[PDB]
Amino acid sequence: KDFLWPAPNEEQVTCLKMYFGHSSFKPVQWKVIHSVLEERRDNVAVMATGYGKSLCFQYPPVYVGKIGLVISPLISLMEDQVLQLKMSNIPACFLGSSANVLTDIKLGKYRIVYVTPEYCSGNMGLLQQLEADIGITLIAVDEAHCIGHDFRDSFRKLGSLKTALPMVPIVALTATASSSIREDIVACLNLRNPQITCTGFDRPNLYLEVRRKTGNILQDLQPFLVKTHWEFEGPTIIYCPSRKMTQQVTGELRKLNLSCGTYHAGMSFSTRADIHHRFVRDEIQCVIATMGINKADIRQVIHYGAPKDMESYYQEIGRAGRDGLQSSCHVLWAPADINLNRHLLTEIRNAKFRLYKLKMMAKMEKYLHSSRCRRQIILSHFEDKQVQKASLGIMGTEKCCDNCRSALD
Ligand SMILES: Nc1ncnc2c1ncn2[C@@H]1O[C@H](COP(=O)(O)OP(=O)(O)OP(O)(O)=S)[C@@H](O)[C@H]1O
Ligand SMILES: [Zn+2]
Repeated sequence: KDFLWPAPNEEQVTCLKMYFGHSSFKPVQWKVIHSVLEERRDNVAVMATGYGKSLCFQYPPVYVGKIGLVISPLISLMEDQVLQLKMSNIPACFLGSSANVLTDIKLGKYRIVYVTPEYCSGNMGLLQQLEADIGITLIAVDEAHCIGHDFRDSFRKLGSLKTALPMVPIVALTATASSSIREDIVACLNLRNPQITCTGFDRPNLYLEVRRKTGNILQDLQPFLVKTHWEFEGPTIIYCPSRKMTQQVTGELRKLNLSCGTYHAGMSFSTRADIHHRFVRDEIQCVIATMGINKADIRQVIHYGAPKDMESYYQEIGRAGRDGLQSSCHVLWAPADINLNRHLLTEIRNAKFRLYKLKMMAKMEKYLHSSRCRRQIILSHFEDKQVQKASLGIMGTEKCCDNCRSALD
């Protein structure tokens, strides 16, 4: 149910507004936050993209004014989150093998402390000292940050956190309902009677289509344009596989006077914040991207070129129709696309990582070539086997996907 129990009190709701700008907690967020704060319980939160997984670990230490330890091997992503938190008046730091920051962590100056798994393995005694002196509200581990080609490959070394900090709850975030992966998480992290919550993975308001490329950027994108200078039907994100393609597509759209912005990891935090703000305010109609985009009313997502893998594809299309209204997500691809080029995978000498990447690429290729319901493929991929009635209602209809629509011809 979407009934929050117990109800967030006045101190909790005003804190949420002051530090995060939100007026209410979402149901799965609240289940996790409450369990961490009141029950001090480990949690495995299976959360679909765009739900609000980050609040699960950022809010509790901010509310009690203690430390949330966020463990990830993605150093540049953590450095960027420090800056997002800074803009909300939440002090955060990255702690690594950091003389001026460790002294300040011991003084209570930081709410969120980002560390790599490598750092944790060598400094358990230091983390025990922080828990004894200040208190650690929670430890957060995101399974998705293992994109090192496995949760075990990325976080194997964390099988000592729970033994060093037995009373500190761990919140493990995952973007898949796979029982095998949940078992891998519980076992690797030594979770004690964890609370398991899941959001479900369908987004019924997204029409899914896959179409082959025609041999020219403007020729491929022309069908998405409506007359006025021509423009898209609504706010649109175009995902490209490389910074070069992002600039090529941007250059072509600008020949048609489309209002565009680019969004990639080569840009600074401040330049990305400006594009995001302008897209949110509808001062630009299209963002061409290669670090998410949160906007309520994205009406169209286009992957210009085959996506990398099902997980990133799903996260990317998930930015669409966050308001619940009808949106469309189209993949324009060709077998020669760089994300299906087996050469760089075939170059890997190691047998294990060459097999993992080849398996991911094969799953993506099978989805692109499929004549089956695209929605069912996605739901099955994320092992969301208990399909919701809403999903059964959308599937098979003209608004589900291109294959469902052509079966109705
Ligand atoms: N309680 C809330 N109410 C309204 N918005 C929220 C709430 N919690 C989080 N959000 C927003 O939801 C968006 C998604 O949250 P994130 O924790 O960044 O999840 P994410 O799956 O990494 O998002 P994407 O998919 O990468 S855009 C962010 O803009 C949050 O600010
Ligand atoms: Zn379908």
